[PDB]
Amino acid sequence: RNDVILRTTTAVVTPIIVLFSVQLFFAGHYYPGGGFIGGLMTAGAIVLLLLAFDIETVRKMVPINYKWLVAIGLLFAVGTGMSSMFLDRPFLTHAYKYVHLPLLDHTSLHTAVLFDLGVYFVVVGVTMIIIETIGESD
Amino acid sequence: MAFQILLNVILAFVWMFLTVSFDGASFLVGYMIGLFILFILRRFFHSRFYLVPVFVIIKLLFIFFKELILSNIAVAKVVMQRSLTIQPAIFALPTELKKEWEITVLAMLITLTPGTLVLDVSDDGSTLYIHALNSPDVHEAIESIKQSFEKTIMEVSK
Amino acid sequence: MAFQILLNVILAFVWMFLTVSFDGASFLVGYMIGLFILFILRRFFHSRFYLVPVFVIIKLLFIFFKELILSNIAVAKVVMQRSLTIQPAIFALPTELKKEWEITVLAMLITLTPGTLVLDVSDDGSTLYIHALNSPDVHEAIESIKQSFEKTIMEVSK
Amino acid sequence: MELLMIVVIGCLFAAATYLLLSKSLLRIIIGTGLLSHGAHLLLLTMGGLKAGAPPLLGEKASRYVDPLPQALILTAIVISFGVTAFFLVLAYRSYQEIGTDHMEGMK
Amino acid sequence: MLNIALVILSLAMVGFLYRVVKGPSTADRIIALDAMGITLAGIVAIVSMLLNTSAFLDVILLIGILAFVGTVAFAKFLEKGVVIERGN
Amino acid sequence: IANALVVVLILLGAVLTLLSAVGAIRLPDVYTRSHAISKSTTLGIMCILLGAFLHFFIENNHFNSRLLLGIVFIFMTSPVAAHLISRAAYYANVERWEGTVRDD
Amino acid sequence: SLGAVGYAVALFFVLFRAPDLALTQLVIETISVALFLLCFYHLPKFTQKQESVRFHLGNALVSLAVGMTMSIIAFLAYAGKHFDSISQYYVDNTYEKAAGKNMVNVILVDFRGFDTLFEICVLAIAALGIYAMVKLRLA
Amino acid sequence: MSNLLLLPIVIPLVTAIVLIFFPKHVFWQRVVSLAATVGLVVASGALLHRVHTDGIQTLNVGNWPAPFGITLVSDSLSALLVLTTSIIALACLVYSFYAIGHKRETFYYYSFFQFLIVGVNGAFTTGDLFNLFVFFEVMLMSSYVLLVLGGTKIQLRETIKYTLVNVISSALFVVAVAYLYAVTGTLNMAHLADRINALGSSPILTVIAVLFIIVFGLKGAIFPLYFWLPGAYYAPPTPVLALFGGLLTKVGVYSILRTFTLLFTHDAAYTHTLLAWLALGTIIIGVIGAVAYNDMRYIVIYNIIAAVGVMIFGISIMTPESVEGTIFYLLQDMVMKAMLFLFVGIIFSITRSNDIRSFSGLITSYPLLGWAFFIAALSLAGIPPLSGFIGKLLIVKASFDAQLIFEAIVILLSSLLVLYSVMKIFMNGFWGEKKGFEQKQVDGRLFPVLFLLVLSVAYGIGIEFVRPFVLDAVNVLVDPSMYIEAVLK
Ligand SMILES: [K+]
Ligand SMILES: [K+]
Repeated sequence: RNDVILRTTTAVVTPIIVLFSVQLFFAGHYYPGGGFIGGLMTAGAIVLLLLAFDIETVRKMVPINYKWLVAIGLLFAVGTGMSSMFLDRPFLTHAYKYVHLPLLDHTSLHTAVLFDLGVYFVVVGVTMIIIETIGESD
Repeated sequence: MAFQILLNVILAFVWMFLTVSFDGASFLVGYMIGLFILFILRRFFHSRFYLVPVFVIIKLLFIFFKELILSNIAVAKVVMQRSLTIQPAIFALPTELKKEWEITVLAMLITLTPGTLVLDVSDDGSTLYIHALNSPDVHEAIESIKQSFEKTIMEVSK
Repeated sequence: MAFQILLNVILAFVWMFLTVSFDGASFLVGYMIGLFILFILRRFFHSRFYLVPVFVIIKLLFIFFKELILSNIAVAKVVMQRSLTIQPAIFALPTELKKEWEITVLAMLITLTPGTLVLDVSDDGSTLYIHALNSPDVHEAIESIKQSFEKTIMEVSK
Repeated sequence: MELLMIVVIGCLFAAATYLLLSKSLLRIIIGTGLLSHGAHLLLLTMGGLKAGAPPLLGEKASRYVDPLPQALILTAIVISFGVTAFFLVLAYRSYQEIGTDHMEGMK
Repeated sequence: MLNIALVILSLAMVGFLYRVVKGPSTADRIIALDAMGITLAGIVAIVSMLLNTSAFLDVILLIGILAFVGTVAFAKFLEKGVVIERGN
Repeated sequence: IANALVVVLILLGAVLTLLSAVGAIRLPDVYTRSHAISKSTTLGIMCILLGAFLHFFIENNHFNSRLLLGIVFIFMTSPVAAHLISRAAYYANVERWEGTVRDD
Repeated sequence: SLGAVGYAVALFFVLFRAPDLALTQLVIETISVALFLLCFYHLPKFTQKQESVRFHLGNALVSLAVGMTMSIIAFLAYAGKHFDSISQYYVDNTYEKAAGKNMVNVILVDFRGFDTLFEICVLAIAALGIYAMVKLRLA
Repeated sequence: MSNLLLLPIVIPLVTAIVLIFFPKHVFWQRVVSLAATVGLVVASGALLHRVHTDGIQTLNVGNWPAPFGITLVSDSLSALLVLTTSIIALACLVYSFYAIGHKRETFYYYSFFQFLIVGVNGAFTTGDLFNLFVFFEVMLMSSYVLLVLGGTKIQLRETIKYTLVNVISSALFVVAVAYLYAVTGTLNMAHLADRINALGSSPILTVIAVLFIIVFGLKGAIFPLYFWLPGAYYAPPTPVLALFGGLLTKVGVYSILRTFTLLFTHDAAYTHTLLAWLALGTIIIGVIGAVAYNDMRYIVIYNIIAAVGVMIFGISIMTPESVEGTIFYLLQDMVMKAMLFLFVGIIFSITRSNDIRSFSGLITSYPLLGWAFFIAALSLAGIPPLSGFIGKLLIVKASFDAQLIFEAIVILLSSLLVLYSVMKIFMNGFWGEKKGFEQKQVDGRLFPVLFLLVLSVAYGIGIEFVRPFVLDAVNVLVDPSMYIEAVLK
């Protein structure tokens, strides 16, 4: 009952789903897409990995628990609002921000994208919590 | 076969670093020079000078497109025909192919062939069952076609 | 180990093609995305997730530079010393290294080690003779050093 | 065109209401789904359906479709999906522990 | 023109719907739903050519990936119970 | 729209999808329908997407790579879908329309 | 059929010029139909019997009254007197004041982003509640 | 600075998020939730002093102007409701420390608590209808999970019932927002209030106002929309039930209040006579159910229904004395119903039974609890040194001043019947000889109930302290011109 064809087409189909979800996420402010559909299809790529494999194997391949993901994404959205609050502005004012981690020095981005990033992480986490909670119930 | 391609890419990097200009034209010039240099040094590598796998995977892409068009013309002349004429079959075929990548590209090629459809690759990687749409029409000629297909798949992997 | 690097490069190409901008910044973005994707798909490959060979060849480069400096400090304190003190030796060492590339990088590392010089790697790929400059000083400690060196060479190639 | 959308959301409302008033629980959740579809189509219809470009400023058209009702619908869609997934897992739990589907028999 | 292709795809979707209504086994209904989704992707492509907008191609690749994931899920369901196995 | 190739690609993909539908109706077994549906609607949808790709590439000068990745994805994924449904039907001890010489 | 209703509502969203709604609608209907099929195949095999929808006359009268009532309120509301809208500001200041060309997403995260935070909260509560219902079995 | 208005919303929210990380560490769950609830009470008191000193507090969320972004508005009534919510939440949280077992609070209990108080606190301060929708679903989703958590058969069944009803009412609020957007074109309270007052002679506004009555009366149980509430509140455990009875039905009452004092003012005669008859039916249903049952939880449930009916009848008169009376009665009734559910929980803990006919003689073993329940019963009825007197006094006076004799007599007889129900509990349970129970020392959980009782007694004594807040609340409710010139600057 070897699923060699299913596993190999999963291995070559999962990267284009992941690139498609990341491209949906990054192009949200200018074209259709956003954190919602990008998070749902990142979860769909992990769903395809769940369909090709076990439930312990996929958490071995992707070593995340998703409850911390939904908590940290909620933290990103609220912290974007708080960083808006401190500088004599109302909550979620959304000015620009430089990130030099150092990665690609002084990357100037609009802070609505980190709000979208919180949306992204909570959508991925919620969908995966639902699916792998139902899966191992028995 | 990928190590030679990576080695040609990094020799193009060394050529771009040997001058002080960084541009795609210098990358193509350095890639051509590295192609000549790897042609000189074919003895040390083990698999193959890397252009032959590139040309035969281009051959497999063209075989995919051509067998797709031929398969849909065959289905076109089966469906618009009076539909009492077909004769089904399910048959086995032995296999010499070992890795699961060549087995699935053989299966994906032979699915898209006119008159055939895969079901039950065996548990052992030793036989493949397949559903023929027309039994007396394509059962030995298309077996020669799939022998040529798996011959080309064998000579991809040397 | 090179197939994964080539696969990351062509996934960065697919990322640059998925948008309509062609620039090195988008290439680095696509390379990071492909690094994450190949970290997801580590199960299908056979050797190793490819960052560990990159870090250990950086480790071998640093070992080359450090053993070069230590070797020249050792020769500095041998030559300016009154030259009646050294004790020569030639000795064998067994070898588990199979391919000639790891054998020659072992030989090029252990030549450049303080107090050693290679002559007569055997016809069989099983033992290596070596000329020690100081016999009682470095004959078992430097043997532990070369055991650590060939251990690092073994964990380069998994 | 709004008249046709009104006379089809009315049929969605009538169907949802008829499935909610039934004896089995899965029919009730199907009616919940149809009621959600009717409400979301009603938001889109009452926002207006006059022809213009999709809400994207790259397309430089003279007039655009209204951007507000689409955002309100997308909010309502994700909220309705959360409640629907919860209520489906709840129905699964009640099938597992109680052992019946009859809604009138639930006492 | 484009309206002719929409009529032809609409009648094709009606044909796949006739196969999803009847057909004794479940597998006929599954393949009919798969082809019906792919035909829906074609309808979205042609109506995007009609509306003269490039704003719906993500819908097309989305319909493709959703159809593949749903069909492999239900094909796993017909084979020996679960769609998601338990850990060893 | 003004191109002969674009129009003939769109109409050929549409007609070939309708051929997939009448093959879904008329063929007697699950496996023959797998043949017809798989190959014919795969090539039909790729012809339609190539036509739409060429239309937006010509009369708008906009290179849309999402259509090309859709074509590659559908080509990769619809025959393996037909393979999985056909293996799922065969393992369910389902056989129709006068089985010939067939082995297990 | 509920699935077909969902995918055709997505096709309405395509046809009424709403791309984001179509994308999210397609994915959410596929997940929800998978959850309905989860809920179907674990029905208890006793007292199941697969029986049709029982016809009661009062249910049909109430349902037709509900549908025609909300239809006629929608027609009366849509076709009366009116003030126009406030979306000229959003099509005039999505790019001049915010950083965006999309307008559904800029409304969702910048102009009215205060209520997107709490739908994220609703999804979080839903996932945590599903986990809590499945795992906690004190009885 | 000006973000003080968000501190009732932001403080529990953050808290709920950081309670997700450590489920198995119940001690730190208790410590963090307790400290954050105390900070919530302090921040709500600071907000109430802020809205008392200078005017009504309006905050645009972005830097966007008043029609076009989300605006949060805190007037004096919303600040009073936030402070009352904070006090009830603190008392229910300490009762939750003593009452909820270990297994239920390893599984995210305090997170769901904090999300419920997020939902109610966000619902009392908002200036948009659709944002109010979103806060209703935050509140309702957390209430679904708090109702079902634990997973016995009873709370499974009535979670199915409660969830079904609230899904239907959520869809109805969606279609009401859709109709009103098609008529007006805006979504914030103040600007659509201005637009409705610019075309106030249209019948469709009356139809949509009646639809909002139906939605918000599905939220807070009015006749004939009450039918979900007895079984749904018979299901949950005791501090969850105290949260539900204190908070959930009273935000529908506030939404009716804001709707008919802000939005729909033209053609007032039809809407107010509809509210009057629905309120009379609600009072009659509540007192019939309170008389009928010999079960403690059902008695307190139908007292919730009766008090909601009295508040709606106070809303149905557009006089400032009736509005003042229903604000006083609203605050004390939130506090009092939370108190009475905590009493019922302590008595059930002692007796291992909920039937009044099963046990007697609790004064001889639990005197402090007995006389505390006696004072709680007399304060529920409306005896003048206690809390709920001045509210129904002003309601009765405003109904007599508008020539409604029969309805005022209905209010007074309802007060009599609710007194009879709670004193039936006291006289059959506490008095008599000892037969029903076994001596068991209670501990700890009696003290939040005593804290609520002391605050209710001090509320009844000190009306002159707590009145000028209610006077500014009345001055902004019967004049929405100050509301719409505060927001639309
Ligand atoms: K809805
Ligand atoms: K919908």
